[PDB]
Amino acid sequence: MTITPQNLIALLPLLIVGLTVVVVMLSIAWRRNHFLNATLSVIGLNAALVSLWFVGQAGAMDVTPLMRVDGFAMLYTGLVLLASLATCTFAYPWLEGYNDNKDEFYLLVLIAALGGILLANANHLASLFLGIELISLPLFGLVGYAFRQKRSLEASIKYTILSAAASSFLLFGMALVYAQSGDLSFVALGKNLGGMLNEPLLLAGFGLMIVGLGFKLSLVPFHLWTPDVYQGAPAPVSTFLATASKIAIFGVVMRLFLYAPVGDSEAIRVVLAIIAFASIIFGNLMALSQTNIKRLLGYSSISHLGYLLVALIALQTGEMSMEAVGVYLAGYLFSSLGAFGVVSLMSSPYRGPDADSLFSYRGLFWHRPILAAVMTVMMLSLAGIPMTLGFIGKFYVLAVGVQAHLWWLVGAVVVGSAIGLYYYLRVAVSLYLHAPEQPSNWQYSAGGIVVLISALLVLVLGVWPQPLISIVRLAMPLM
Amino acid sequence: MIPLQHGLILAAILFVLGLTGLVIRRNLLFMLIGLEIMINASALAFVVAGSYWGQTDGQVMYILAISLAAAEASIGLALLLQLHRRRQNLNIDSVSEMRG
Amino acid sequence: LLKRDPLNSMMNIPAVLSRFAGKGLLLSENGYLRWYVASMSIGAVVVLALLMVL
Amino acid sequence: MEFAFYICGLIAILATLRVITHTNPVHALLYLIISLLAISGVFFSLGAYFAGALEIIVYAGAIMVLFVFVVMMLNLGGSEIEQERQWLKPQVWIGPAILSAIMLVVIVYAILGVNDQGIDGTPISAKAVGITLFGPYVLAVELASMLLLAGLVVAFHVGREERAGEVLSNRKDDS
Amino acid sequence: MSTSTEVIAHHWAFAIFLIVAIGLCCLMLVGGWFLGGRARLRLSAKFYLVAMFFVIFDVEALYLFAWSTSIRESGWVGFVEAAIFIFVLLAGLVYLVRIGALDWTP
Repeated sequence: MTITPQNLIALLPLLIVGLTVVVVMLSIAWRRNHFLNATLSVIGLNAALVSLWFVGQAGAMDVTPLMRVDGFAMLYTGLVLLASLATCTFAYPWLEGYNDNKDEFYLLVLIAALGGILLANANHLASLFLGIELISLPLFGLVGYAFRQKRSLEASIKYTILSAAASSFLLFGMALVYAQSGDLSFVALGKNLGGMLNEPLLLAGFGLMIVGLGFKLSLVPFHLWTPDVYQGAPAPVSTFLATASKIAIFGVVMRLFLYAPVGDSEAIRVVLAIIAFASIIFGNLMALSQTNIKRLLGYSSISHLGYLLVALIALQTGEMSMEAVGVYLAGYLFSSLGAFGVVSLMSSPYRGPDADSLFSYRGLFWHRPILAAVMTVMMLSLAGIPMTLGFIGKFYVLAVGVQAHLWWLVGAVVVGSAIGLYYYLRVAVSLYLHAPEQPSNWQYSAGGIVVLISALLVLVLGVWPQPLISIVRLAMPLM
Repeated sequence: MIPLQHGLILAAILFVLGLTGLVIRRNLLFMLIGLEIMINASALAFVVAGSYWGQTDGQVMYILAISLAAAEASIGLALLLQLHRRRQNLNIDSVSEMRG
Repeated sequence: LLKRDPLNSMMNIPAVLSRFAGKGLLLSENGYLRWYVASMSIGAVVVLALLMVL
Repeated sequence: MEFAFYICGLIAILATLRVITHTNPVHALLYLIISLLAISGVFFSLGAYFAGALEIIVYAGAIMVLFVFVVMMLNLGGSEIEQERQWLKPQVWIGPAILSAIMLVVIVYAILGVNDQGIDGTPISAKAVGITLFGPYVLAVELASMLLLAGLVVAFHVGREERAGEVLSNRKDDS
Repeated sequence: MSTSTEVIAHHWAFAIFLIVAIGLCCLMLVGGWFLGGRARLRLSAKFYLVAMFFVIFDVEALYLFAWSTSIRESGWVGFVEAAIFIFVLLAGLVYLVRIGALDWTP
């Protein structure tokens, strides 16, 4: 299928992020300026957001067999751009005290944002594979950006090896499902079958795809990469791989499971039920004895992705699961954004590789009280506690689980949340205690007001969640 | 002439042997070698699947697979020589400072 | 006999079981990449076996 | 031409088996080179001429070149691991091979039972791959170009020396 | 194919050419061996950099390998996408020139 120049308006965030990639590249080549490159990157992301509004002026299109653009793609695309904007604003004070080159960070953030936009727009197996690799490889750059430090190099090694293994597993799985069904589009993955939906070859290929995707979504037992990668990587990198990567990969996973008729199978659903059950229980139990905030947030990402998966199980029955996942993903995005923003602001600047990159959350209120208030607001939001948007997402996933009679999974969600709030408000209280022992830059203030708007947004959308539901239900994809 | 089952069995055998070499071997260079074996097996499976249906999408997926193989093999080798320049050993069980 | 609370203890054994399960599950996070790939292979085997049985 | 496919597959399996269980890595890379050559012969036997051409042009012509570059560059001979011979012991070799053999058994159980029209002739020319690759796959080639650009940028950022000279010692943490 | 009685002759000629070139080289080495009578450090990262440039630009070249066959079957839209492909390729290339990764300077 050729590309009509009516379809050119639908590609606009993708093309603007690519154009700002090449403009940032030529600006690095010409001048090697830090502030100018960061300004060009954030200007490109903001132009991508306003061009996403211009996409919203147009309709929902199917450009190529690779790409379909609609409200689903629009919403998670905008989430990807705003997460990348937050990553850049958190990373500029971190990169201010960096010795080596400090603009390939922005180039890789832009490229991984472009891959996330592709994953949101992905309506094909090739587009899914290319998007997850376009998320993975700039993440290899971002995690191992401080390669002089021991822990960042270790995290980069672990992430690279395990993600290469997952990419090969997913590639073999899509090879098997392409050998079974002679098409690579999502909608044609089970059209030839029809009581004979449980073909062993298609089921094995989708199981290998489940392995390769549940690595990225930190689903058990492909979850052991998570705390090491969260701890070793820089804090803005941890922010980006917590919000944007998991949001884009879960969005393309849901579009795959919605468009393909293999989601009606009673074996894939049961396997994902077991995976979500064990993921919620294991992540919530494994964050219990944690004193490092980044490892604890990695296990929290495991548990929240288990909540996402139990929301995904009732996709074919409740008809509200996509809305619930949109609301929960917005809440999780803003909560992790605020928490990792406080982490990045306290861990800024880099201060060399020999220094210890420990957050030391105890006693945070007594020198920077606003960051402590934002962090305890995020800990309330991530725990499924009201006046916060995380409780709205928790209510939505509980309604989704109880609507399709997922009683084991609903009990798992309840038990895991009761386990989780222990360490959640343990951290939220410990940041108000007394520490034994222990700033004015305008972009540090920019990161502070970014996490301040994040806290205001989660509080307002916890006490008044109707606009988020209205803009999520308006972004209804093709059914 | 040739069944699809034999080619897919060959690809599965290569992928399994690549996974075996990825797990049983401490040397990170050998782990990257096993990773390239697994990527080659997946690309071979895609090529066999494309040639069975008479479509060229399998070769397109092969091209994407070898592009990823090239880029992330460069990634792994750059990280390997960084590991060699810092800790002076390519052992992968020695770099285990980050534990649960 | 009730100077220590028995029913509080019998309602606290969920917390004891949770802490024991956490302590036993952090043994998997040994920090070794080889064990991570081995667990990846184990999970792939488990997923394939569960899909073939069902 | 099915006999050539069978011979190429058998020697590819044998070559990668010797890759997995070899001591020094230069002969392992040589066996992997001949394994990629056999995989290219398999590609030619199935009518995928462009796939085998790209296999020896790039996979056996650029990737193994990079591996041999690194091996001869940092002067690794497999030392301080080849004196252990840990992979020639039952307690290390039995377990993961059993796990991977279980994976192989279940996945080839999944392979069997599928209907099979069989591999036919009519080889897929590179012209059709060019039509499809620049037809419905415009975004594929542009975003793969950006993927290769990202990989180039990362490995330049990580794998640059920042020192001087074409001979450097293995100093701890580069002073 | 093995039934068109001319391309099968070309296939036989190609295979015999390969096996007899290999046999000629083997017999030349055999004649060299039989007849005559008897009687730490590390290189750099710039070699890795140039080899990585080779492989990355080689895949970005194989894309043009595939494009050059269907250069007239595809229309001007194919020319536009190949033009922006070559433009971002040259942008990365001039990035490598201007940063200094592409120079030796002994």
